[PDB]
Amino acid sequence: SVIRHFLRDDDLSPAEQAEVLELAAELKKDPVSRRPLQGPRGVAVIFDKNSTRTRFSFELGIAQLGGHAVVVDSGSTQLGRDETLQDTAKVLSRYVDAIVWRTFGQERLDAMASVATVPVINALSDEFHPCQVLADLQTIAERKGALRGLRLSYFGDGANNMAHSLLLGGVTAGIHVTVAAPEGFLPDPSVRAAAERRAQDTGASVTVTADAHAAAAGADVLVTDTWTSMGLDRVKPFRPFQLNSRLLALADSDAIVLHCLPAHRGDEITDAVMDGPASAVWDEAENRLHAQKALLVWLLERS
Amino acid sequence: VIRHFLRDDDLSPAEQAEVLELAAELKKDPVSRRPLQGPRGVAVIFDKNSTRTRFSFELGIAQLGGHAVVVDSTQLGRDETLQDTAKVLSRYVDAIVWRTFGQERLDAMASVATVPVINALSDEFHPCQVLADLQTIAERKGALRGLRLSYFGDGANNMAHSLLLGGVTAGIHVTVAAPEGFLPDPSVRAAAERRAQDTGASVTVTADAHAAAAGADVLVTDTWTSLDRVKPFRPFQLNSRLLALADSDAIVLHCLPAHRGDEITDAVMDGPASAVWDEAENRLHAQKALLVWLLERS
Amino acid sequence: SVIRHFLRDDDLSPAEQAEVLELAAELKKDPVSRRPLQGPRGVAVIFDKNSTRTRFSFELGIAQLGGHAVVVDSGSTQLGRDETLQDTAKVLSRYVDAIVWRTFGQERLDAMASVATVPVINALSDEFHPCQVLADLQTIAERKGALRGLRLSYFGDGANNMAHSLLLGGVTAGIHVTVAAPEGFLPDPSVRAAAERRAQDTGASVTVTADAHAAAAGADVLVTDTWTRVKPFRPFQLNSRLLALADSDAIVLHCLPAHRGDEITDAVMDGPASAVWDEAENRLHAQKALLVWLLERS
Repeated sequence: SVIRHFLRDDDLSPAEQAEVLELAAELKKDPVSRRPLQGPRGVAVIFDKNSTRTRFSFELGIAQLGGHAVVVDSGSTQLGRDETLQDTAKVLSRYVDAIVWRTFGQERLDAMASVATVPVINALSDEFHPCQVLADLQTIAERKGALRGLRLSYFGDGANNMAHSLLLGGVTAGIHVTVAAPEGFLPDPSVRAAAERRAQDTGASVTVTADAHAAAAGADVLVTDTWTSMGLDRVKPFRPFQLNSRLLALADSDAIVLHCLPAHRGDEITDAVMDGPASAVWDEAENRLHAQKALLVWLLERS
Repeated sequence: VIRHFLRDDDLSPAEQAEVLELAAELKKDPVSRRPLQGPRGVAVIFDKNSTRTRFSFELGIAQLGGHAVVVDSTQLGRDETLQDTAKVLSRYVDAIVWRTFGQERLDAMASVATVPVINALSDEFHPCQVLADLQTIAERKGALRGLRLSYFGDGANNMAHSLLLGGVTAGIHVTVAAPEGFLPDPSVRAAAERRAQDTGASVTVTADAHAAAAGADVLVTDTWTSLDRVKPFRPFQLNSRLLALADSDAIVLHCLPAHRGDEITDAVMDGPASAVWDEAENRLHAQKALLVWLLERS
Repeated sequence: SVIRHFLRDDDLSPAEQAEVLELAAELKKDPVSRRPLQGPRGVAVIFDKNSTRTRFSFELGIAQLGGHAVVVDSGSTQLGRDETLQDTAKVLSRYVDAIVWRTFGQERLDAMASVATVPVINALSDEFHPCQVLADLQTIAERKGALRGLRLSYFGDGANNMAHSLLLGGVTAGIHVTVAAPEGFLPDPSVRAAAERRAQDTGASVTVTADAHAAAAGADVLVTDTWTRVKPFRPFQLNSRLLALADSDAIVLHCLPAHRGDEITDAVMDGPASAVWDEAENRLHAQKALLVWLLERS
């Protein structure tokens, strides 16, 4: 068997993504029914930059698969510093059955996956956040049923990891994806091109616009994210793209709202939207647990 | 209907007795209760690290079948509202154990979270330590009601407050001996006096260490702080002279860490009256009992 | 029972070391067949300086014995600062069944072992790396069989923890150990004397030389380690020319991380003589065997 990895959303085909999302629903119903890591077998969970919420979901999910997560956070040097990435992959492959890694550049994830003899999962990177989008898709399916043909609009910084993963993971699910963002913060054209190509296979589509009202019109799902990872109002370009009540009122009447969290209330999203009946952000956060477990189960049995 | 444990008197006298009975049962049979089998998660969050709090809660949770997710010292409230954090945590874990500074943050967390919240240690109270202390006293002396306990040193800190509230809840006559600038918060002292009326207990605050030692069944101290700035406390040192004024079978407690030569001497801490190591062990058993009890009422 | 510790390689007798290494092979074959820590019981894994590869091997090994590792990284209050190491050891002994510690000076390990009522294990220290050498010996045995009478040569910094442990652990196994190192980086004289005395009981021997080529001739095993002060060590590089002077079926060991191009070349590291990846894996099995063995004697 070829060792399978999950570094970006389109690493799964449409049929494979459906398998993972079905497993995510099964594991939400029966969270300790799959024990591929019984022993326990180990899974490495490595953070080049800390993300506490990413750690809750993986550390508990791995335990519920019977395994033991070995968590390495930023306070432990950095992978690649005092020995080669390739040497690190070879040793980790002797201790664990999968490697979950939060890092920056995609080329590091690619290099890890090409040498490691166990599955590598992108927990969060500069370019993609594919585990979050699996959780988003599970949440949408819970609220609306079939994903094919839904219209999803993302608002704010369209150049970030969530914009890229909503494009790739969304069109893989057959969802018509719109990114609404100011012209200096648009999807990477290579990512957009890959999303357009995948969308041809699923009947989906890709739209990029700087007109937030047009992007909201008739949408089934509205998504946003913090505008920056960290005087001058540097986020001024994004404020017209705030997910507020006026924007939500332009979408379909049964539309839902997603936000990967943490939220900066009053910036990219308002209290009224976050706390209103369209919000699915709390189920979405919970589904990180289930969708990541499903991904691990699926990768381990193909690898 | 979700119960929390933020300060000692959050348990009634009857409820405290239930938790302490469970603590003795779990010490005998440490893996006999598995309410967190799965594993289910419990959050263990430190705004400031504590090694003994980490060992006792992390292993206790594991022995209940659970998995502790331990978060060390971005601080809660900085990247998102405490209320948003409380909602996300409630989807991931069955209880939240939190070491933080101000009591108002614990109150805020408990008012929003839909799972039990436990104060692992705060500026104002250390109620899990006092559960361990009460378990230790009971196994050395039997019935708690009517015992005389004196605490010495900094009478304004979390241990003084919790020994007052938790002690009188158990029916113990509690004395705090401290210099006048370091006495119990009057609101806490009043709450302990009111609770003592239900249990036959009493509250005494004094600056006379020798009077407080006389007739005591249990002597307790704690580090004085967390130029001799601690000079005010040195007359309140728990030493052999002070111990010799107490009952001949008195025992000595100290929440740890100890600064030997300051609040307690080597001779007392390593001598036959010391119960400090059993007391430390009982952090594990008493906190396990508390979690079992809160989980079944929530 | 006498509580057994493992702070340096000669804390095991020759017969005891053979028992641990036999157990390591058994546990490599059947990794979850021994569950002395079921419950879970706890094991402390404490780092004064982080070592992620020590963390992986111990944390998963403890889990595979059925236990729960409580892992403490650097950046909490360094042990010894807010209470004595002895007090820390006495409290840890009430929470866990063994203490695994990566620290600096040997006197710190001695301090905890002096009062602990559970086994204390040196995970890695300034003076010794005895768990790595157990893994090394397991690796050598599974490729070459009987250890007595083999020839092992270590190259480079002969004053560091690996040189010391290869001396002590090697002669305990009956191996003729050579340290090839430059002046100013030679073994500590008390360690050298202890290894010479232990070699008398096993038929082993100790050689210390600046002649790297002579040290390679006839060797079954060539070992090196990071040099960190680079100029003195260049003649001791483990390169293809040096390896060719050894036995035709010699194997190469290196406690990771390797600095390729410095103490070892890519050709050696990635060639057919390299046993470094099996060596790293065997930290898991050898440490699990050590824990099983210490627990059942303590």
